[PDB]
Amino acid sequence: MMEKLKEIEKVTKAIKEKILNHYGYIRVITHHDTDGLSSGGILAKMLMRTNKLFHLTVVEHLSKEVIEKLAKENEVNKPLFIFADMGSGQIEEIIKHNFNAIILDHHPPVIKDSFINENIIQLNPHIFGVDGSREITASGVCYLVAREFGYYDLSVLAIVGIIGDMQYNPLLGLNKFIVNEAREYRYVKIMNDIVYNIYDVEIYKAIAYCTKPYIPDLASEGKAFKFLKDIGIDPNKKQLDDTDKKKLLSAIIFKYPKIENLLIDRYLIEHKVRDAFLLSEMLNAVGRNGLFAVGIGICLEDDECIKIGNQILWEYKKNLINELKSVKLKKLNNIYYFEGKKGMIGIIASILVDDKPVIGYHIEGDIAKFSARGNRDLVNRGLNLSVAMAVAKEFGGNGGGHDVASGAVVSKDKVQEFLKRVDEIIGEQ
Ligand SMILES: [Mn+2]
Ligand SMILES: [Mn+2]
Repeated sequence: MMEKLKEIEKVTKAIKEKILNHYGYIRVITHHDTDGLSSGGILAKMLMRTNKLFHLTVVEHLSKEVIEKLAKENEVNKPLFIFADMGSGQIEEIIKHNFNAIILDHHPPVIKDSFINENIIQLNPHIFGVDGSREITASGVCYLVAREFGYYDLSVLAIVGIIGDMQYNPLLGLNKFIVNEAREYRYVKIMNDIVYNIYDVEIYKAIAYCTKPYIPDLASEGKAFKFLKDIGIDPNKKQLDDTDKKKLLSAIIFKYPKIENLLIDRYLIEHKVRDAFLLSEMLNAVGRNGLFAVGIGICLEDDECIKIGNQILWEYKKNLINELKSVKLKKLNNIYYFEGKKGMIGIIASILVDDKPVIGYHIEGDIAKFSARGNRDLVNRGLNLSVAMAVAKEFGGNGGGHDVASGAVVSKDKVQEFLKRVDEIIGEQ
């Protein structure tokens, strides 16, 4: 059990008092990812209810350049700064420039102290042994502050961040605590359901652009429409009922045998976007596109911001199916590999995993960047991609971490030799 929360609650009561007693400008810096926008929304709602006007800025990276610019505004009547999914790692520069500052972070800390001089407070649950890799997100840290004011309804946005940062399989620690609070206070219903019911669009559209999972023989409106018609589902239906689910699963198992991946615990939230999965996806797509303020408007439930969000999400999903259909996969005994576009190799690699591991790579300058990916059924059968990718050391290179995700870097001239060798090291099956 978590007496770690009692230790958390000491810092939250202080953050509350620091906000309640601050009568000047308040300045909120947050990130463009789902965890950042969610954090933005929770913070926005918390501060409006506490009668604080504030200026919200969304930032890609919190670099030295950006701290300096933020700092040039700290001479002119110094605002309280609230850093969201960031600040713990750049704290030395924040202390230097003498910001009146609150850091709400879950990235690994540089200073394992909550109270850093008068007028800096860092809430980073690593300091209490939580783990921002698996048990808490920024949305969640921001929610832990919101609770001190009695704003349990902001838990809905906390859950969006949990899904954003991929900390919902499995749901551990504080994240588990937050979801249970949201359920206790009636702001989320959790129910097992087929993945296609997340999108509240026509089922054939839900199936065609779905990448969780990506079933390639169904990845176009035509094929998905044919497939649904041939087994008696109204393809323009927006929710599959229990009878439809059976007909769908019964038939799809021939094209996609791992039925269990089509069934998901759905978070149904008290938010105009009724599905936390859908909201997470929407927020990520407006963030990818630099529509940060629209992002904040989706969190605040603006009808037009949501219409924009829906349009951008479905554009994003079409482009992603187009990029997947264009990958030239190459078989190699134990492994598929592909050459791909800078920034895309990892996300593509994880979507293309069925039976065997998948290594994507980009050739930039003198160097080849690999991203190797697998699944739980692959680690259970003996797979660790960390040891596989480490074989880069044999080619003058370096090789990455984790049993499913891992990367590597090798000279462009040694690609075919490296992949050959990573393939052999998957004798561990
Ligand atoms: Mn994050
Ligand atoms: Mn982030």
